[PDB]
Amino acid sequence: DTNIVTLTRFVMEQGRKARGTGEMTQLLNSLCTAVKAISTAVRKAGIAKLDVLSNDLVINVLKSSFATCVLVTEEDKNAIIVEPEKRGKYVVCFDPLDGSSNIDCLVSIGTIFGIYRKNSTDEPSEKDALQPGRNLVAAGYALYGSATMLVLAMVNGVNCFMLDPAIGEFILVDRNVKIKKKGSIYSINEGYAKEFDPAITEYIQRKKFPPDNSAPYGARYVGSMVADVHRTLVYGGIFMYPANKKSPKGKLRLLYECNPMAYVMEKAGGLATTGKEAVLDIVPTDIHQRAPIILGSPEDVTELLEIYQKHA
Amino acid sequence: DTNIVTLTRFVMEQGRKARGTGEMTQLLNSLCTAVKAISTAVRKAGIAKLDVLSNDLVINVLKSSFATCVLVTEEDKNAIIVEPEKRGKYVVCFDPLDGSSNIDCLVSIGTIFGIYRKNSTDEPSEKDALQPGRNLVAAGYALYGSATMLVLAMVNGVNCFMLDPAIGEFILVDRNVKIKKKGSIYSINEGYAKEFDPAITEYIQRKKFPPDNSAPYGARYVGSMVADVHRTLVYGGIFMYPANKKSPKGKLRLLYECNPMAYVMEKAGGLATTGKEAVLDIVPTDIHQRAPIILGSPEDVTELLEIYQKHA
Amino acid sequence: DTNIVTLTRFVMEQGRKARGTGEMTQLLNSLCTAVKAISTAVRKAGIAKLDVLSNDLVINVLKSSFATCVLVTEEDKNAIIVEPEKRGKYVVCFDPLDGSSNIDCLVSIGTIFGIYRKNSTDEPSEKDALQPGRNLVAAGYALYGSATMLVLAMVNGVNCFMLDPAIGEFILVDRNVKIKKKGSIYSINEGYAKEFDPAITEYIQRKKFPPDNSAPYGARYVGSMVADVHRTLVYGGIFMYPANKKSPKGKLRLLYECNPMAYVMEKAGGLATTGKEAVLDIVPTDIHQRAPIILGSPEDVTELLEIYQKHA
Amino acid sequence: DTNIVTLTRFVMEQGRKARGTGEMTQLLNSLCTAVKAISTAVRKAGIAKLDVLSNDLVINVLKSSFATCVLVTEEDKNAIIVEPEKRGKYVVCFDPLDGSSNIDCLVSIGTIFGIYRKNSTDEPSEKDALQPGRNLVAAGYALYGSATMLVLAMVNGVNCFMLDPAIGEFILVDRNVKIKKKGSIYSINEGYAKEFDPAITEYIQRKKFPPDNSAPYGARYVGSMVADVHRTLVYGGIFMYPANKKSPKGKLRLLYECNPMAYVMEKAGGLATTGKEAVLDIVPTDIHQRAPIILGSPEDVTELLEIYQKHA
Ligand SMILES: [Tl+]
Ligand SMILES: [Tl+]
Ligand SMILES: [Tl+]
Ligand SMILES: [Tl+]
Ligand SMILES: [Tl+]
Ligand SMILES: [Tl+]
Ligand SMILES: [Tl+]
Ligand SMILES: [Tl+]
Ligand SMILES: [Tl+]
Ligand SMILES: [Tl+]
Ligand SMILES: [Tl+]
Ligand SMILES: [Tl+]
Repeated sequence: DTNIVTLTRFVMEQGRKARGTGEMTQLLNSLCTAVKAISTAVRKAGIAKLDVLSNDLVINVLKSSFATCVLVTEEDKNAIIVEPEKRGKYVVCFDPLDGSSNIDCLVSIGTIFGIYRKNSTDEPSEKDALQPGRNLVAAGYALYGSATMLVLAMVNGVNCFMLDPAIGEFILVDRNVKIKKKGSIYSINEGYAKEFDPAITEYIQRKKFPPDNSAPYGARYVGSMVADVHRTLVYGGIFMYPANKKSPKGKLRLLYECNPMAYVMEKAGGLATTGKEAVLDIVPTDIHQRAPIILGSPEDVTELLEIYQKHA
Repeated sequence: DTNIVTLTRFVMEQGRKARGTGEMTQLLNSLCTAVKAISTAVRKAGIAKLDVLSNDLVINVLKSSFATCVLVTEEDKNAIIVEPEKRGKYVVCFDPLDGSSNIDCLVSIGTIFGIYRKNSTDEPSEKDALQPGRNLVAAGYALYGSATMLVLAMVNGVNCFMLDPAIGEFILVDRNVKIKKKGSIYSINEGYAKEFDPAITEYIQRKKFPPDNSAPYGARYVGSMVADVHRTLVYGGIFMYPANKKSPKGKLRLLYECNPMAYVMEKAGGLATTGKEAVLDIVPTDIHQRAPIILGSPEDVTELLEIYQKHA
Repeated sequence: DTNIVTLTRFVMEQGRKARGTGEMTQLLNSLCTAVKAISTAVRKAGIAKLDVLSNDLVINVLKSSFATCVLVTEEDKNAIIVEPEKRGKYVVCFDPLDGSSNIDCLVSIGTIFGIYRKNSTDEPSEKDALQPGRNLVAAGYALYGSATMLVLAMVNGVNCFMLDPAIGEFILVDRNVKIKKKGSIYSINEGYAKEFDPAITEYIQRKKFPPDNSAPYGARYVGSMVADVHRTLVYGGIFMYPANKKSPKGKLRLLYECNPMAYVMEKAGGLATTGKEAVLDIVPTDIHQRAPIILGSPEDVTELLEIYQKHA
Repeated sequence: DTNIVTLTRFVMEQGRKARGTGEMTQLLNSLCTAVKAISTAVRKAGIAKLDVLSNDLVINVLKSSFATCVLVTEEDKNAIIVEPEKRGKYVVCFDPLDGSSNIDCLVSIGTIFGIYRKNSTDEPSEKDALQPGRNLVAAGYALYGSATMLVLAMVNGVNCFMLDPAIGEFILVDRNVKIKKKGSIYSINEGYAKEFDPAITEYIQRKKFPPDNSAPYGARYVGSMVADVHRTLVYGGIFMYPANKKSPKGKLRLLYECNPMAYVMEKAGGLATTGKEAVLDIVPTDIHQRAPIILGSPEDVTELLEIYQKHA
């Protein structure tokens, strides 16, 4: 096909008619090189830590885009303040290999990422990173499934891209994605049944045993955030990782997990909340600050927020 | 790798020990070709039903193997009788592509197959396929996730090969696989909560709220039989697709879904029962009949089985 | 490897420390997408005109870099003046599939390219393209051989890049390349023996039968410009496609053949001449204007220029 | 493609007609695996001798085939005798990787092999390999250029398969190949001009300056035997590596270079003579002996042969 839409071309038709210098583009391009290598390594996984190496990889490519100043990793303490010579205006937040554990069982996992723009006239510090999701310029993730699909959500909406392994380019496959309004799938680890706050518990029973005599929601849960979000994004559904006492303020770190997802979600007509407040407005204080997250189709997030409101 | 132990080097080398004709090797070598092609089809089945390409593909590779004579496919009303010029001693039942609907959400999908030996002297027929799972000589499945995997269970063991895309060969990685006795995961579509029979519903409870003040089991359910079974085999645990009111005879078909996995399971030291009898011991009356299926790490399936006749 | 040098990263460390906006980079990146697709299509050539499609491809990607204004193809009459919305400052000259004929015999072929910068304050026209090689900002070519290697020569020197088919990135493999000073290979189509100008003819006899009793030069000639230049670039050697009467002013078009090569050559310490004047200083008058070209190791070009001088 | 005719589907299907044991198929299937791996090794043998990985690889695949017993490799002083546990009825001579030095310049390289049947009853030995080329039962070569090709010539024809990297299978593309009677290309290292014998040197002349006021032949010489032979087979013409003073016995070794190509040539209706006798009719005395080789479209080789005894 003589007219292929590589994501490079596509972001160049978002971040160029907008006159913004297309810095974004080189940052994104670089993320692709890293995402691609992670996919190859993972496909041949069992024939050749992976996340450390994928961390190193992401960082290196990132720096070299000459479009970053601060970087936060799940795998790193201090947010990496990019050296001066290669600086640029963006703050990138990431989980390079989400699900490192799950490779062994061959379950789809991914590289999540959040991006910010430094809102200051100074020298970078991890404070430049402590902005809330409402200030994300773009967030996305790449899933290493039966295909390697990159989902990128910028201010206009969400577009899925898939890796054509032959030409090695993320090709555009879905434009301006919008989630289903209501779903039929609730995804959550019911092993934690006992420790669930009552709001959640009433909800699970409402999905399993619908009072208003419909059919019970189908339970799903790959147990990989990337996978469950994506099934949620396309097929609709509600995904919940509320807090219990074991992980008292939840398990998913805000910064580069709850937030990038929640942004992708909201741009696609999907709510994302902690249970009290939306995940995109919490003022982030520690780069590794955790937060509960409930995302998915609006009419379900809402069917649960009512319930949460009806309990305090 | 220099002395690359291909699936074929492996199957041919063990085949030599039966002082045989070479058809197992031909069969499997040909099946492999359907698998690579399906894997490739799936890795880009979003850049622009599938079941059928996958299906026609399998029938084709298998006819030409000169090793088949009766083929039972999920997709065909009747069995397929291999033309004489090309008939051989084996009978293959297979689901060519499992969970096809699940490919939109990027769920790890697969091809499951079971191979029988035509023991009788008359014209090949369905009856030959109407053998108990116990009788199989070879089984496994090919998984299509982050990597393409082929687990093959024969008289001597269950083994795992992963396709190396660089060379288009299936290479041996896990040898003589054995499942953990007891483990921490139950896998079941909890959406059918109101449908389940008491035995199950008590067991679910026992795992979430464990009576011995222990750690509860985790919940998993990818919703693609192959991903869940492969998880159950590698990490240990239990998977269940019990009969319920929407499906009193089970959902997962016997000949091509239940019996192969069942066989692979028992060969690794797990069990697979319908709660009332071994899956492999069922004598199929119809080539398309279903079965309840509870497979996994022994002690757990057992814990269940007791609950069955603790309720009998 | 966590620190991969993709050509994107490499040109970004040439066209960024130089403050030039890295427009160049997106142009180059785009050429890579096209180059990559051509390689895939060609590898699977005999299992699926190719140059028309590769022409269309190059053009499309090119336009979309938002870095071009004029484009000249071997396969096109009127140099394509890029539409305004996607304009930029560069003029790109190219032969998308050099050797279209040779695919059938499985001989390495390539995509050559020359780049200019519009030296005017107006509306683009093919005049913007009629600059001589001395005004090329960068020239290169990609070879579709047993590997797909891109050779890129900018003002600093030449760097070879090779396609790592797994991650799909041109990885850097040779920095600041310099040709051998003297060679031992003369490459030319001696079928044309008869029509050769005497300067050339004395030279062939001097290579075959060395008067100063050394050993005869090895004759080579893949009969694909890309291939012969590249063998010339690395192993040294002299490549000659002088004019005869059949192709009286030679066969290779200046614009996107003789010139990009000659530039690559000169930046690597290799002369390139028509026989009278250097190929990089001829004022180009017709985009399809032809020119003789002799390139390669300095001490040989020179061993031949003497001879040419000694004949007029 | 659905009914993909693999090299194996092909070799197995013709093998059935000899009412055989299945070793040709095993042999070739195993050889294929060495080829893919070498192709892959070459496609990235610049991102960081080779002969040896390639070599060890071939010996390995072939021992394990359970089809060999004597193996004659370019690289080993002595023949390799397959251990009894693994011996079978075939003898394979092969150059594992040809023109290794030519990989730096990206020259299309290849693996050439010839297979014999051990007819005698004693312990396998060199003598078995000391058979005339006429006696071969199977031959061909695998080319590694823009695409990886496997030409296989057996009793019934010469056929061409191209490796489809997407599936890791060699697929049949050209069927029952036949060379053109006469054609327009001579191929020879003209660097040895002062070394050649009169017969050749007159013939060269006759083609450059054709006496019948005709179109001269074109000159080609990639300098990698496989590329030139494959060209000669597909497009017609002549290739020559005549004996000269630097090499009076020819350069190209007989058993593994000359005889296979020779066989492939004659099977397509070309000829291959040393100028004094058919290449295939030579009875090798040493497994490493060389031969003069002139192969190609009949009429031309003939035109030469006459010149031989027009000079006798
Ligand atoms: Tl992680
Ligand atoms: Tl994480
Ligand atoms: Tl997490
Ligand atoms: Tl299916
Ligand atoms: Tl199924
Ligand atoms: Tl099923
Ligand atoms: Tl061309
Ligand atoms: Tl050209
Ligand atoms: Tl040309
Ligand atoms: Tl060699
Ligand atoms: Tl050789
Ligand atoms: Tl040779």
